[PDB]
Amino acid sequence: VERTFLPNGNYNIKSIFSGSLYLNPVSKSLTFSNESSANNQKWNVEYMAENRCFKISNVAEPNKYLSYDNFGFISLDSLSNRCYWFPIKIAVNTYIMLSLNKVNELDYAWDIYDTNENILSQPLLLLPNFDIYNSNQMFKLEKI
Amino acid sequence: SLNDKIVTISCKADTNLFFYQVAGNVSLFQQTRNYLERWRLIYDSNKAAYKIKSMDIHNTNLVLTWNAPTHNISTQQDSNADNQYWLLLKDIGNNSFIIASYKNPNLVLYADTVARNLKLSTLNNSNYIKFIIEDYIISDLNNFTCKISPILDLNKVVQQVDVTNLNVNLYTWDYGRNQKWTIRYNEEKAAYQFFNTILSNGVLTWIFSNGNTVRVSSSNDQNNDAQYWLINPVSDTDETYTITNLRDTTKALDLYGGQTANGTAIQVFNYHGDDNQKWNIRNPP
Amino acid sequence: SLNDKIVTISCKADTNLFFYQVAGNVSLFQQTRNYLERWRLIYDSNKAAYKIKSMDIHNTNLVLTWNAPTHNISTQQDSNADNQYWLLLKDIGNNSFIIASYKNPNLVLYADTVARNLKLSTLNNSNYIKFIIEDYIISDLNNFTCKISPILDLNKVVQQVDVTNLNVNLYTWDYGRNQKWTIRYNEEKAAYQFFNTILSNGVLTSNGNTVRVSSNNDAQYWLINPVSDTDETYTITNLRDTTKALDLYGGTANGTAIQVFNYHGDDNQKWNIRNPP
Ligand SMILES: OC[C@H]1O[C@@H](O[C@@H]2[C@@H](CO)O[C@](O)(CO)[C@H]2O)[C@H](O)[C@@H](O)[C@H]1O
Ligand SMILES: OC[C@H]1O[C@@H](O[C@@H]2[C@@H](CO)O[C@](O)(CO)[C@H]2O)[C@H](O)[C@@H](O)[C@H]1O
Repeated sequence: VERTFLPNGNYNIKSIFSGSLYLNPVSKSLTFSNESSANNQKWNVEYMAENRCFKISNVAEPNKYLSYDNFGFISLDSLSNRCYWFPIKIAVNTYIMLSLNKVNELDYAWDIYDTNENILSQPLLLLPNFDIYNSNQMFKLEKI
Repeated sequence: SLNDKIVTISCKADTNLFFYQVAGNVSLFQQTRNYLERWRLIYDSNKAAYKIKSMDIHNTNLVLTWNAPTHNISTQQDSNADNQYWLLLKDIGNNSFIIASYKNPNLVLYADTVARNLKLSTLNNSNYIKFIIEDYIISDLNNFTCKISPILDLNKVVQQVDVTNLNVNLYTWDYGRNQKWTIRYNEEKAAYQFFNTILSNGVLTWIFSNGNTVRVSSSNDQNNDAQYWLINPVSDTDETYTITNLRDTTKALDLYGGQTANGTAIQVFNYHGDDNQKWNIRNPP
Repeated sequence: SLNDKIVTISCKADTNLFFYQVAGNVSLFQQTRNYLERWRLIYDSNKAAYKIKSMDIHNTNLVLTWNAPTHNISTQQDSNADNQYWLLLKDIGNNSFIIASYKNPNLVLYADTVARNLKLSTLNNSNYIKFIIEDYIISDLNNFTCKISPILDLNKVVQQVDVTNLNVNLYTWDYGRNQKWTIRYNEEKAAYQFFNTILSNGVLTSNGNTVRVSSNNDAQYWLINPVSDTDETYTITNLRDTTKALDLYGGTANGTAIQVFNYHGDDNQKWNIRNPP
């Protein structure tokens, strides 16, 4: 029963900088790594209707959620209001991911730092959002 | 060390663009050598941050403000707000500053060199988030080609006599290159040289081998403190300075006898701060 | 200006904790006054950033490394990589430094004082991202209480004669407070003072050469500079006349004079500065 623009289910998560790099945890950080065809690159995306937001859990550790910590990193953790995400759909499969809650009284979003479009070994951070044009804040959700 | 200093702020990405202010609007603009591009740094020890106050002469209470929640920058009435404070982080080795918002240090000032204005940004390794902060006097005088007139007669100038005769005297402005000087600031020494524009390497010099005599000589020498000068503004004036020598700062560049005739010697003399030791450094018209 | 300087790095959030490294592990640890807390800053002028290299005598090629994408900071073999370069941002308010990764300048070093190690944070206003970087000599000598022994005779030391008597001579080591000196550094004067621990406000310092104690006086400040390939031996030169060096008139026997005398390379002008046992 679809309530919104992005159906419930399992997804791969990519940065627009690379069609071949895939979101997964490495230690306590999140990063984009070579295709593993493993469950830790698979993400369960679930709409929460009361909130109009999304929870995103890892298939390998189904009770851990994409959340954020007090040092500016995206994280994998137990359920809390930090696990709620407000996507903005800007193209086919392309989204900006805002924390539901205002942080430091601004919109904050997933942000991956790049070096001439290279993101290898970068952690996914939570940084301020101002508009829909920041290449570093654009991510693909692919169903599979 | 930076509290209460009046400075220019320009872009590492484009050193010809300066923070420019008028009627609440901040933009990036060519050098003006005037108050539209001057800012007072005001330190708060508790916050450990600075306000950046415009030296606008009409609106006297304007400070660099982050227009949260946008990424825009303006000047607004100072209310001591957290969005009116900034961390001045000096990138050592790069002689440049990253300027972060105290309200939110995740965000720093970013020079849009094509739009010619400022915004807030997350960090990166580009020169677009790096700024050059400089004493406004140094900023104004460094690489400035000027004439130097005594305030007893502003129709006269300090000149080298010609390319081969290096003596320095007072004459009626005749627009010749022998009567123009380009000022350059040396940061290793915190002092200036005056290069006469009729030569490549000629600099205004105290001939400490001949008492008070002043002449132009080559810069081909290793290091001579006599070649270098301190330039200090006289209060209440836009273009008036006292010029003292690096070797011995009690020695001030001086017009002989406060005499205003053609030929009158320009020499150094013990600083008394009388009118004959005050100098107008100006644009050539 | 900082390229190739050997420095200690300590925490503004806790000024008793210093960057410490052993065998690839970086931690926050109390003052050691030794190579384990000493780092060489190496400037790459093209990146406008710095390698921070441990002065470990056993493994000489280790540098501070962010184990991207993790939260962990360690020391690895220098391979000149992006995760081994740091932006040194001096906060002009505080005389502290923020140390940001060249690989990701949004991330800066964060002192976890509870766990006594380093992690990473985005920029904020906390002291946990602020660091004090100081020339290692200054770091070791500042607020250090020491005995001062000549290279000629270790078992003897420089002293104020008595609380009543401000004169200064050479005497055998007896652990008296008149034989001990608290070194304080003055940033403005870029130089040192020696407080004698018998007095509150008496320091080492018009009668030519002789050296005495008293309450501008540029002559009372000094410059300590080390001598190559030693741990604790130094020269001490006077601020009002840098030509001057601390001299042992003779030496070697008791009561021998300690005076001002023009600098020479000789062993009577080299002084061991140690912790009192
Ligand atoms: O070495 C030349 C100096 O001439 C002085 O002018 C004299 C002052 C006395 O100092 O009074 C006069 O007698 C005129 O009333 C001058 O002979 C200048 O004041 C010095 O600046 C200096 O140029
Ligand atoms: O002012 C005392 C000085 O005593 C010197 O020792 C003399 C050297 C010459 O410099 O040679 C002697 O004659 C002994 O062979 C000494 O009289 C010290 O070298 C100086 O450091 C100084 O203490």
